[PDB]
Amino acid sequence: PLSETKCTLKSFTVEKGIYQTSNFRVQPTESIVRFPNLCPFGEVFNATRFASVYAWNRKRISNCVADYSVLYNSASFSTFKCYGVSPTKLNDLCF
Amino acid sequence: PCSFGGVSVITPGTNTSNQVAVLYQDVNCTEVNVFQTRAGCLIGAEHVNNSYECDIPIGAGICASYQTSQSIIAYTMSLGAENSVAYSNNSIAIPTNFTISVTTEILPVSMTKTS
Amino acid sequence: VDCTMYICGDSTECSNLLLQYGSFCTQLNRALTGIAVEQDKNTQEVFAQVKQIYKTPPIKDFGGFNFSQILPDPSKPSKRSFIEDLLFNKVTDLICAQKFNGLTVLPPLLTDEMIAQYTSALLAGTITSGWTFGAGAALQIPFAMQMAYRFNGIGVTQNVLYENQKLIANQFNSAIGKIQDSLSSTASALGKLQDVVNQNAQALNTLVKQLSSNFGAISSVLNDILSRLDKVEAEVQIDRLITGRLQSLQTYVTQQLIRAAEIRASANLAATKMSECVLGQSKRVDFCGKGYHLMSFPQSAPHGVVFLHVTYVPAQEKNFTTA
Amino acid sequence: GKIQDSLSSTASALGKLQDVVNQNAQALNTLVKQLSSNFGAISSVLNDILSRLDKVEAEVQIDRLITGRLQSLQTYVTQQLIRAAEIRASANLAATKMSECVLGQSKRVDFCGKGYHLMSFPQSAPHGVVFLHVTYVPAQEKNFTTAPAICHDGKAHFPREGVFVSNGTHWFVTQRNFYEPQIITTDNTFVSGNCDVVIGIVNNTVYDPLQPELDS
Ligand SMILES: *[C@@H]1O[C@H](CO)[C@@H](O)[C@H](O)[C@H]1NC(C)=O
Ligand SMILES: *[C@@H]1O[C@H](CO)[C@@H](O)[C@H](O)[C@H]1NC(C)=O
Ligand SMILES: *[C@@H]1O[C@H](CO)[C@@H](O)[C@H](O)[C@H]1NC(C)=O
Ligand SMILES: *[C@@H]1O[C@H](CO)[C@@H](O)[C@H](O)[C@H]1NC(C)=O
Ligand SMILES: *[C@@H]1O[C@H](CO)[C@@H](O)[C@H](O)[C@H]1NC(C)=O
Ligand SMILES: *[C@@H]1O[C@H](CO)[C@@H](O)[C@H](O)[C@H]1NC(C)=O
Ligand SMILES: *[C@@H]1O[C@H](CO)[C@@H](O)[C@H](O)[C@H]1NC(C)=O
Ligand SMILES: *[C@@H]1O[C@H](CO)[C@@H](O)[C@H](O)[C@H]1NC(C)=O
Ligand SMILES: *[C@@H]1O[C@H](CO)[C@@H](O)[C@H](O)[C@H]1NC(C)=O
Repeated sequence: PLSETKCTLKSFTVEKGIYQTSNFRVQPTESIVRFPNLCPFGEVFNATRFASVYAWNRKRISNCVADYSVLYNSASFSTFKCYGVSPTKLNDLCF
Repeated sequence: PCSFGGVSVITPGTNTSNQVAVLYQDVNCTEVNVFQTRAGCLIGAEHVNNSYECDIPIGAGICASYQTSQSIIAYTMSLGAENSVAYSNNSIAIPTNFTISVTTEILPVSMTKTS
Repeated sequence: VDCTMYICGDSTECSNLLLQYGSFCTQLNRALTGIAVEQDKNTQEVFAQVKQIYKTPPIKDFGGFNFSQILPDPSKPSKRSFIEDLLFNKVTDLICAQKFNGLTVLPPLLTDEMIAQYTSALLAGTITSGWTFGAGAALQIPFAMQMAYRFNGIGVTQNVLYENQKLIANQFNSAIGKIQDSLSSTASALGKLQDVVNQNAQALNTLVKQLSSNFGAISSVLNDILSRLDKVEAEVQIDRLITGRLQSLQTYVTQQLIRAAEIRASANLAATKMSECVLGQSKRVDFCGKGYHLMSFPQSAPHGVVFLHVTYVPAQEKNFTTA
Repeated sequence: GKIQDSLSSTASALGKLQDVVNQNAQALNTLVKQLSSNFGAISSVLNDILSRLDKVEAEVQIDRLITGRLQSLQTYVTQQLIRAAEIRASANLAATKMSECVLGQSKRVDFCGKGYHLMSFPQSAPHGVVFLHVTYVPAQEKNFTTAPAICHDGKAHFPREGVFVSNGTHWFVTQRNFYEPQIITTDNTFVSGNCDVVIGIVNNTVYDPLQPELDS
């Protein structure tokens, strides 16, 4: 903690008096992920009959778990992009 | 939140010593010769009951100086030396001798002009 | 303020970007430290002009002039004159909230109990030693023979006081009493102090609330933005946070600099009064307050100082043909 | 002679000046270093962004250079203005001291330094001024019984200037800031009131210049 003062002072002779050098923050020992089915992506993405855009089908989905892996492992999909949040990261951050 | 405040290196001039006393500001002496202050967790300066003139200002009256072998100390700064005027209803003290002192006083006037 | 920790909250992603703005982070600390240093220089210049700490004699006989109001209270744990307590109650969470994000409140070098020892000394020497303690070693002089001079200062021949002493005693004491209620019954007298404290706590609130603003960024939360937005694109986003926040510091810093420069001016005004008014007797009309000035009594107040100016105001007139 | 010894080894007494010169070159330095910062743009060299990319992209990047540098000026500039006023107030104080202290004699207390002020001698210094304040400081004191007044015939006698004192026997009136005892005569004292009112009046006999002058 002394040598840092010489860098802050920018002088091999640090004259008398107190110097603020750096700030110390305690490191977090470990991570807590405390989450509280299956989501029908085989029923949505392998579905047999999509309607048109004048009467598009909407399915409110909750209370299940995301299979976000095979979304990327599908790789038969022409145009797949995620706005704001990146798709690969969205594996664990949830909704 | 973290203790924060800031690390502060209390040192006599490097010319005198290479020894320093670290002050952790506004923290508890856990998460770190240790002493607890008003201003934070101080390390490497022996607490001294003897109250002397404030020398290296730290915080909340704590002032450090190098002298006693030697070690950086920390002590409650004495504001001034103490006096009690000896005062009565008719007691007066009139100076019989005096000095003429020349006290330098220094002030900026201008600063380096730039464009 | 911790510039790195404030702008980028516990995130290296943001922290690395900050390096690309160079010395902004450091020069802010260099700026605020300049303030923070001279604050304890202000309090140093004002209060401690006296070489020694004088203390009042054990027994008080001033000729009728009650001083128990303004002198340190021997029965308080922190010895502060009865009046000063009225002040510390008026002036006044923000305790750790600011301290979350790297907004720190450093302790003033001089504890309030110390400030009350100075303003005891200055007030102890003023009473016993007259004005001479500012010019050298204090000289005990009978207080009633002090006030004979302070009349000669204002042109009233001393034979007025030696004859009117008892009367002047009561007028003094009864004047001191009303100073209590002047403070006690109205909370707006301290507005000057109260405004300073508020404006400081004001900008801090504003400075904090700036953390929650989007600044054009998708989210105000830096950790959430780093976690969800893709590193390639999220870079541009965090700029709008940094550019926004980093600017928002310079706004706050510049305010403090300007505001401190006002206090720096007000501090000298005190240090001028403290030297001229308290320690000496002022010939400057209405510098010490309306009327011919006799003496002044400093009193500490939070992040401030309060003077009690004892002044001489004539009263009753008699029309008289002159030549 | 003490002054010249002090300066001979004192670097600190000029700290006020040395700080001012520093802080400018400081912000001047920092102003320069800001020319080396990316500010988010791909490089801090102006041309090296150009020759790397086709200009319609450079128009975008050079923003983050300009937006950066332009800011860094307004930081530095707004500093100087604030710092200028700081010197500005100090310059006003110097004019006040130069005017009052040197060209006058300042009745103000501790404006010209501790002690009663006699005169000041200004001395130039780089970007500043240095006054040598010659001040009159009393030294040796003697405890002395005093009285605010002296009865003579029942009239009260008060000093014109100074105060009645006594070693322990003979009442002397003396000037205040120096001990110069003198026997008490009407030329020293004026008459007001009578012996009842004053608190602390003593008895004593105020010698008369005139009475002996008569006797022959
Ligand atoms: C250190 O300071 C002393 C005076 O206290 C001086 O005599 C000596 O030359 C200094 N040494 C250095 C390394 O500057
Ligand atoms: C923290 O500081 C407080 C006040 O000094 C003290 O009472 C406490 O024991 C310290 N340790 C803990 C538990 O935080
Ligand atoms: C100094 O003060 C501390 C306060 O805890 C006390 O414990 C210690 O005994 C004191 N030492 C002396 C010698 O006064
Ligand atoms: C001061 O007053 C007290 C109480 O009246 C008295 O006893 C004492 O002798 C007085 N001292 C002088 C020297 O006036
Ligand atoms: C005052 O002290 C000085 C010390 O040198 C001495 O020379 C001087 O004579 C003293 N005062 C008088 C009036 O003699
Ligand atoms: C001063 O006023 C207080 C009010 O309580 C009183 O107790 C005290 O005796 C007074 N002192 C003098 C000297 O009048
Ligand atoms: C002096 O006379 C004027 C005019 O009559 C009057 O207004 C004023 O009040 C008088 N003042 C005194 C001292 O009586
Ligand atoms: C006067 O007497 C008091 C008694 O305590 C002493 O402290 C003080 O120094 C004396 N002053 C002079 C001028 O001798
Ligand atoms: C002073 O002299 C008078 C007589 O002229 C005498 O009555 C008095 O007691 C003496 N002492 C005082 C206190 O004046």
